[PDB]
Amino acid sequence: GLQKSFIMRLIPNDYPLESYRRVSAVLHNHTGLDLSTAINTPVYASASGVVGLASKGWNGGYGNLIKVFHPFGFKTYYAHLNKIVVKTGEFVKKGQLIGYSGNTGMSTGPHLHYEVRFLDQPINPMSFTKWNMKDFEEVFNKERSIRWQSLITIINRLMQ
Amino acid sequence: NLNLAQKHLALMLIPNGMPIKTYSAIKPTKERNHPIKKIKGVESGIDFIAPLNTPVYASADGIVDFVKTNSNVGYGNLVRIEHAFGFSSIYTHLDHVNVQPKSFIQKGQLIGYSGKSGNSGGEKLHYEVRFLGKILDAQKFLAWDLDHFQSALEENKFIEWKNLFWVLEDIVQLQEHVDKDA
Ligand SMILES: [Zn+2]
Repeated sequence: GLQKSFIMRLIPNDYPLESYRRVSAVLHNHTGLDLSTAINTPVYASASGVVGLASKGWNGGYGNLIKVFHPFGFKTYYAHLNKIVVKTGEFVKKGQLIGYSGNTGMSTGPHLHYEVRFLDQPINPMSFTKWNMKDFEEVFNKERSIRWQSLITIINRLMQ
Repeated sequence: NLNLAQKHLALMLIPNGMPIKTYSAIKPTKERNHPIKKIKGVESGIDFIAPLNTPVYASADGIVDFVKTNSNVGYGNLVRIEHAFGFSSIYTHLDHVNVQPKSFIQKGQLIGYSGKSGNSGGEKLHYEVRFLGKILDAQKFLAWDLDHFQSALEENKFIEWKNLFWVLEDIVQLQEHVDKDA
């Protein structure tokens, strides 16, 4: 109900590039997700939060790197960017423009590198990218290592 | 001026209020020997002078990222909670810890009991509120509530509060029964 949309503002979901949503309505790393795309494709936050780090640099081969910190231990990483349009400490919405895709850092060809983390631990991004309003059980089905019981109950009591 | 839903949501997700209910005084930690650095004058949150085994409560929703128990040096027994939007709270010198690392936390949930463990200088709760690891004025967060909503908005050197409430407005919007039909 109201539950669904609320949860999807705070917990990362969907593709962070538009043309991968339009299609979905893409190869795995070890670990994260690489999405090949031309330079300067817009990159959107998959949930609301704070920009934990907008780092213009080599960042171990990530190139230009944005870390978004989400509620309840979730983080998203957006790497190989051409430009970053947010600063460290800035608050962003779900769907907000944060950067433009590129080929910076250690990259064989232009693409977005996307990770979802829970407490600095990588988790399968495909479980969150294919999570959406229609396919709503999917992240609970496919990602059992998260204690969704505790989390959903807490998120509900916000709504009140 | 903000709506009530923004205010309420903010007070669930960002540290506010009193994490200990019984105390006889509140004192900046700057005025005693710092628990780690062992000297005065370090900008480091606050101390509640309080009796041993007073319950300590989480000042906002979050997740526990770090716990020390069975410690008698420095901060002593402690809990650190990671909150939404880059904030964290720390609770130190505890006699007992009730929560485990990686557990989700609700505002007002019991997390421990105050003590005198570590370089405490006596029975007290030591308390810090941080934003992306940077030390803030905790007293502004203590005094913050629905009827006195300005108090924390005064700590604005590192924090863009208008930006935060615009993001919060995008969340509370959804309680209206809508939208997005092409
Ligand atoms: Zn890559």
